[PDB]
Amino acid sequence: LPVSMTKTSVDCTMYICGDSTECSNLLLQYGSFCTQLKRALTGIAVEQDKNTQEVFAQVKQIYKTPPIKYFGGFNFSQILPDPSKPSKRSFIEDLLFNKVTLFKGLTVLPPLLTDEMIAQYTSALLAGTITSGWTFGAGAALQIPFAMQMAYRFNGIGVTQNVLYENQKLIANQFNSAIGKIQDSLSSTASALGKLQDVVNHNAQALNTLVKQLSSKFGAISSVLNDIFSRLDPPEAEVQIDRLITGRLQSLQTYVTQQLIRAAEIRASANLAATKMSECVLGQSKRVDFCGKGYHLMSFPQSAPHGVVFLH
Amino acid sequence: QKLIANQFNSAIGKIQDSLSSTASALGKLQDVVNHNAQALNTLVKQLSSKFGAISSVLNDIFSRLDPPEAEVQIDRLITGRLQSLQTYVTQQLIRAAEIRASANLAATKMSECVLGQSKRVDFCGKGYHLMSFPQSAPHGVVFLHVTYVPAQEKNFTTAPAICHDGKAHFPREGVFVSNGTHWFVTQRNFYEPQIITTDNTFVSGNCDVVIGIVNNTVYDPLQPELD
Amino acid sequence: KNKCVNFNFNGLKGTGVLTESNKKFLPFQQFGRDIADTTDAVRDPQTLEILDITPCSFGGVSVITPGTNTSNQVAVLYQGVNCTEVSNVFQTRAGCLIGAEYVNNSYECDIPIGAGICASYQTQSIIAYTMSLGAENSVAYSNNSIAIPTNFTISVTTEI
Ligand SMILES: *[C@@H]1O[C@H](CO)[C@@H](O)[C@H](O)[C@H]1NC(C)=O
Ligand SMILES: *[C@@H]1O[C@H](CO)[C@@H](O)[C@H](O)[C@H]1NC(C)=O
Ligand SMILES: *[C@@H]1O[C@H](CO)[C@@H](O)[C@H](O)[C@H]1NC(C)=O
Ligand SMILES: *[C@@H]1O[C@H](CO)[C@@H](O)[C@H](O)[C@H]1NC(C)=O
Ligand SMILES: *[C@@H]1O[C@H](CO)[C@@H](O)[C@H](O)[C@H]1NC(C)=O
Ligand SMILES: *[C@@H]1O[C@H](CO)[C@@H](O)[C@H](O)[C@H]1NC(C)=O
Ligand SMILES: *[C@@H]1O[C@H](CO)[C@@H](O)[C@H](O)[C@H]1NC(C)=O
Ligand SMILES: *[C@@H]1O[C@H](CO)[C@@H](O)[C@H](O)[C@H]1NC(C)=O
Repeated sequence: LPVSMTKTSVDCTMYICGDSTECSNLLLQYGSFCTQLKRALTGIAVEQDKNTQEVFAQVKQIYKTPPIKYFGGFNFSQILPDPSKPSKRSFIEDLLFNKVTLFKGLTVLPPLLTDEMIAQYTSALLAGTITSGWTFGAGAALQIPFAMQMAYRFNGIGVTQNVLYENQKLIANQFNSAIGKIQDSLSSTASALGKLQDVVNHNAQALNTLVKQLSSKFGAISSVLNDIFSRLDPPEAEVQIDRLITGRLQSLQTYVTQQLIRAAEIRASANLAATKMSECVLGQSKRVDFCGKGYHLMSFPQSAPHGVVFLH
Repeated sequence: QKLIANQFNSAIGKIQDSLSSTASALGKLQDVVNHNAQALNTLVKQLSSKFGAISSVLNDIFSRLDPPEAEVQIDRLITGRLQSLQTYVTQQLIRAAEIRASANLAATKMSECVLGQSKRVDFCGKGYHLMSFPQSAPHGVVFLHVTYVPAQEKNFTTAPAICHDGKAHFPREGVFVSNGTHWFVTQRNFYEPQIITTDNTFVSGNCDVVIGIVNNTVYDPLQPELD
Repeated sequence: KNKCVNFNFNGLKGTGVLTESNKKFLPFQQFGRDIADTTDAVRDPQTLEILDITPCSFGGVSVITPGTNTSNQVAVLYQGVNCTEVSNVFQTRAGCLIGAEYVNNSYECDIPIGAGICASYQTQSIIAYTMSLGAENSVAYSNNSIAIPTNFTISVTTEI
């Protein structure tokens, strides 16, 4: 599920004419459009940073993993972070981060919460969903063994607890073989993370269409303004520069408006991601085909550059 | 019940102390009013712009320029103002879709937290949800989500099952806890030690299959009265 | 060279610095254009070697204030500008902040700057810090132990 986007900020003077002296005296009669557009883009920038905090910072206390990593035959080495690599991410998240990768007055603002702090929030949530079950999401963390924690997962879906205690070594071997085949099927698939990529590619397609849009002549003689001021009289070429300025300001506001719809799209997906973090990981959901296809047992979140991955 | 009631009135009584001290606690519904009030004043103050024409007022250019030339600057000001009015409703249409999506979130919350009990952990407030109480607002809704948080925790020695008479024993509700040299049963969310009987346990198969099982007696309540 | 000057090589007037390049251009090329119609390199018409044209240093200026009701000290942040070129100096990933001390005491994020660094009021001077994510609590996990609470508190949480 996608959580956040690229927070962009656009300048006024370098986008329209690119370091010219004529624009600083001519754009001030147009009103306060340059105040209005930066209120919208910085209004996105605090909004999308709020969504990643509403998804990943749901816990208050940072839980640490115990050094004795034995949970009754189960193996969580592929989801707990690696102390050997300096990034402190797991094997899947290193596969997740390497599978997907990524002036004219357009600048890029980096997010506030960096990726190692999202991975530290992912490590705190993975330590909470293993050592405590539902108690870390509803209050203080109570220690509980994982074999009896899965008995709480089994009793909620309607099977009584004697089935797990007779077949614990088969369930522990079935889950470790399943989680080993997850990263094998994820890397072999070519369009498994296409949802995070089309978020990146659409925002990449919006800005390259925006910088190609200045190259259009807008019905005038040329698209560069140095030739317009030199070839014609300044009262004769004032109608040509105002043909370009309203053409580029409409080009920038059309870029602002469709970005406001896409930011409202992913924020609605991020609130969808915020509950799917809460009901699946921090608790147990009795829904049908919500936290994965079938009767929900547990979930494990993983970090992402601009999204979230749940192992339901 | 005397402890639960005074904990409830002390919790609902400190809400007026918390909301009056924190003036930015009700900031979230006021930015809905502040963004609309800033947008209309932006729409009002945009008329002071000339839009590249001779003047910002349109009555004087009808009075100064001739109608062969004056409708050229009028069509510049009309297309500038019609683009100003079309964008203002379009930013309103995106904002009204956000409030309507928040309204259905408010509509499903009172349908699930007020009219009934929701078992989701952080939907009707943080913690184990018991009930909730909505309150009125000028342009929104304020929910008082009553939750259940545990406190005064204590560690105990546990076991998955108990072998007795060559047979395993699994509890119906709760788990087995211990002090050391004794074993009792209690529920999960509360500590209530009880003597282990056949009333709250069930037998299924032998006991040498369960990993880490402890040996203890199970007092049958029909045994000493019949003997 | 290496100064923000106005360049005019048979037309193409603008503002930008001139640096030595490394590519091997074809002899019939006069001025090179980068992606999305920006002039990258114009060769010298006299001495016939090639030089790139890089635009001047620009970026957004963000003024971090704690409010007029508390103090009047501010901190200016140049977004994406290395301030080796144009009183304490702190460089972050988003840009270098001027006017705030960097402390090792990690606290809660009051003013979001970017890249895991926030600012707040000390109380006297504006400070810069890494955001404290929360207190560490290593749960003593054991396969023969359980924690069960003896009492409970009822909390009522508000929502708008
Ligand atoms: C419990 O954990 C300890 C330490 O990890 C281990 O030595 C012991 O064998 C475990 N016992 C069982 C029954 O799993
Ligand atoms: C978990 O998997 C790793 C990798 O194969 C292995 O080295 C380790 O022994 C496994 N641990 C358990 C408890 O199966
Ligand atoms: C149980 O809690 C007490 C009090 O904090 C502590 O002293 C003791 O070491 C704990 N025992 C275990 C086995 O965790
Ligand atoms: C556990 O501690 C001692 C062990 O001798 C026992 O007397 C006591 O009654 C037990 N606790 C409870 C609550 O029964
Ligand atoms: C122009 O003259 C200078 C000095 O005589 C010489 O170095 C340079 O190569 C000449 N350029 C051309 C294109 O002839
Ligand atoms: C400054 O703070 C005081 C005390 O809260 C308050 O009475 C006053 O209105 C504030 N002034 C401004 C301009 O916010
Ligand atoms: C920024 O300037 C410092 C000081 O000269 C320099 O050491 C550093 O390499 C520069 N960083 C970049 C990215 O150019
Ligand atoms: C932070 O720690 C570094 C490394 O010990 C030290 O050089 C620096 O002075 C410290 N800064 C503060 C504000 O204590």
